[PDB]
Amino acid sequence: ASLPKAIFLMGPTASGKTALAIELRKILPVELISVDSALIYKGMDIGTAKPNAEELLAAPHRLLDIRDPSQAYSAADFRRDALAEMADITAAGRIPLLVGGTMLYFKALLEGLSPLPSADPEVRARIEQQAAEQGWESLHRQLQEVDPVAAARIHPNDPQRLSRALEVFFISGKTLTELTQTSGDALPYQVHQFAIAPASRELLHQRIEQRFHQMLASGFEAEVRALFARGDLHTDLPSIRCVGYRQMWSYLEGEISYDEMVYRGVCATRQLAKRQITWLRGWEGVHWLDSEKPEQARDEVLQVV
Amino acid sequence: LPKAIFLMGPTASGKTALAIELRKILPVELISVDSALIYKGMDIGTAKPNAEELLAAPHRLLDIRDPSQAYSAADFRRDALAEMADITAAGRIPLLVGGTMLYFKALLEGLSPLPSADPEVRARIEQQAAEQGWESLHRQLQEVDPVAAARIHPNDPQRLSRALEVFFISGKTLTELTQTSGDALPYQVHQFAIAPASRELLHQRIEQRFHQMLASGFEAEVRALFARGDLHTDLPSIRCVGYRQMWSYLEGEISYDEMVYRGVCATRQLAKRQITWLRGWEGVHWLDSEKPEQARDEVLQVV
RNA sequence: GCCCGGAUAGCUCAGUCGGUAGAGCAGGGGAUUGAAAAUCCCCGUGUCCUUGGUUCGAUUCCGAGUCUGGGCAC
RNA sequence: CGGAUAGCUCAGUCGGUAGAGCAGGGGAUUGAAAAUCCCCGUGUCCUUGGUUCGAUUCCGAGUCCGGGC
Ligand SMILES: [Ca+2]
Ligand SMILES: [Ca+2]
Ligand SMILES: [Ca+2]
Ligand SMILES: [Ca+2]
Ligand SMILES: [Ca+2]
Ligand SMILES: [Ca+2]
Ligand SMILES: [Ca+2]
Ligand SMILES: [Ca+2]
Ligand SMILES: [Ca+2]
Ligand SMILES: [Ca+2]
Ligand SMILES: [Ca+2]
Ligand SMILES: [Ca+2]
Ligand SMILES: [Ca+2]
Ligand SMILES: [Ca+2]
Ligand SMILES: [Ca+2]
Ligand SMILES: [Ca+2]
Ligand SMILES: [Ca+2]
Ligand SMILES: [Ca+2]
Ligand SMILES: [Ca+2]
Ligand SMILES: [Ca+2]
Ligand SMILES: [Ca+2]
Ligand SMILES: [Ca+2]
Repeated sequence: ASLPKAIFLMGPTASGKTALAIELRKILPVELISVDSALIYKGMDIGTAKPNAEELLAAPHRLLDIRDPSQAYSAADFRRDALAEMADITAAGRIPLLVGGTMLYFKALLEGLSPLPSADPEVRARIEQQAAEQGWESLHRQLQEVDPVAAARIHPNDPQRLSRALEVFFISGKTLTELTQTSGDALPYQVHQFAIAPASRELLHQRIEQRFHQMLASGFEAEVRALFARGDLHTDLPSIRCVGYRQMWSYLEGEISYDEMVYRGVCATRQLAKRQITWLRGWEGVHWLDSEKPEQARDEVLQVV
Repeated sequence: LPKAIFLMGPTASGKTALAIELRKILPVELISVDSALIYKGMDIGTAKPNAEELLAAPHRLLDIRDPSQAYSAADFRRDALAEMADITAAGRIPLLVGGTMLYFKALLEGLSPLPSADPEVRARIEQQAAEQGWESLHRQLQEVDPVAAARIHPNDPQRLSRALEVFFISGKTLTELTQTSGDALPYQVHQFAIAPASRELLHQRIEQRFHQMLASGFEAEVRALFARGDLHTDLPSIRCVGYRQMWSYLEGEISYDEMVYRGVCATRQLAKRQITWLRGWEGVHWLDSEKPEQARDEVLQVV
């Protein structure tokens, strides 16, 4: 049984992932899938570094523009959509090339996800209510009583995972620990994994500052103003929490100056890149490609496949 | 001589913030000194104190005029005097707060008795000037009043028109009439200027405050005024900062990004002229905007 | 020119009743199970502007100098 | 094929260190004042070589742009 093959092209923001995948498209029989939590949103184009129409004509990207910014996506939704796209592409005699910087998604796809309940807004509101009356420390104390192992790993000041560990208990009566000893299904594909990134760190920062000011001149403020104008989007939504968009949101709310927006936008982008690189340093199977050398990058992929 | 307080400062200075904190300590009644806050239904764009601030502190001379009605420094003078007389006859001290320095000037020093606007006579001067240019009218003024001709520049249509208007209605020239004076205040006044530490900080708070009001439904407000059908660019209300730019946006003359840019610029420039007024103002005590604690304390002492 | 204030970490600034210092932000490392561009954890780095006076000891109090921001004067 | 000069859009130096609008700064202010006016400039002329007493300018070469196959 020959396991079908796929390629992961990962990397930080401003690393030229999109550039290289579109070049790979010309010489390898591949179909591209976006692995990015922000490129999935309609009308969020400039700030997300979405490939434009002409780039999509030459190299179609699946899993772009499948959500309105008011709606939320998940590692799980990605996994289900990604698996289903990977079966079509394979059934057409092609090789799925998955490209993006959203590393939890790659991980969810590669090693599985344990089956668990999905979000419950009502249960989430309840927990948020109690945090506001008694602090998150009371909630972490509750988790100590029901799920000691989850309590130890999850820090008292991590609202997101604290809410998540309790939620799973409230919905099903079983603890997060209990459910996650059932393991995720591994990806039934032979996968070649690459991570392309700038030679050094000083240079990663330089390209990020450049790519931010590039966006500003591309009409980024206008894009975010349209979103801002709708009236039904708010900073608790994943899309508005995106890098660039969140700081521009403060700006449009009159909470910071233009220069403070610019400062905090770039910083958030550097902070993104840094966390993407952390994932990649601990990742297993990675072939490293040099961002500032796209020609060798292309040839290195070719001769590893 | 009964006493009074001037609290003067540029836009985005925390005037109202301080006024409401003074109202808790000294026995005092606020009077708004502002060419724009007089107008009904112009609330967001003008930085009008909200209905909550108005409950803590009553402000007089707010929302006394429909936007189709021109106010004037003389109308302010009459109303402020009449209101000071109530506050004084009621045991309290008038605290006039705001950023319209000509209005403060007229009140303290007095205006000389002249004729008011005659719109027909203004119609003829604006008609003559379109046919014969603004130099010929200036020439006309030099022939009959040399002194104002030397002071009023040929490219200043408002003051030139006014100088000629005073003569056309009266027969007496502006110089002749401005020889009689005010009518200064019969009050012992304590004058305060409240401004930020630096010009960069003032600019930055101005940008911020303008985006604040956009996000609070400023365009909807101006849409309502635009809805009416009787208001136009020659009215004092629609020439206000923010409102005038939003007016061009609503006429389809400029984009939204352009409206925002010109609005911020127009508000920076307003603030600049406001502190030009205050620099050199006699007897004024300066206060820092960013130090509200130290601010309040200096006022309490001086009085 | 005169008067007032500021000067301390890569940035904003707190503080040291005179015993040579710490917050946020930036930067570094790490965690990561249906919000992940999210949410968290851990770690840095000082001629305390210069100089003189008082002092056992001064970044701190005092004087002077320099740079910066205001006001006043033109 | 083109463009790179002020915070922004740009003009200009027949080779001798540069203006225009806008922004910005200073000023005036007598019934429209959030109005109406007046005054002032903001400089590694992208980098590097060549030619030159002198190059931002002329001529190469680099780099970034925006356009044409
Ligand atoms: Ca003055
Ligand atoms: Ca003066
Ligand atoms: Ca230093
Ligand atoms: Ca500093
Ligand atoms: Ca300090
Ligand atoms: Ca001590
Ligand atoms: Ca940090
Ligand atoms: Ca000594
Ligand atoms: Ca010393
Ligand atoms: Ca000292
Ligand atoms: Ca100064
Ligand atoms: Ca330019
Ligand atoms: Ca040119
Ligand atoms: Ca010449
Ligand atoms: Ca010049
Ligand atoms: Ca100007
Ligand atoms: Ca006068
Ligand atoms: Ca100069
Ligand atoms: Ca040269
Ligand atoms: Ca050249
Ligand atoms: Ca091209
Ligand atoms: Ca073409």
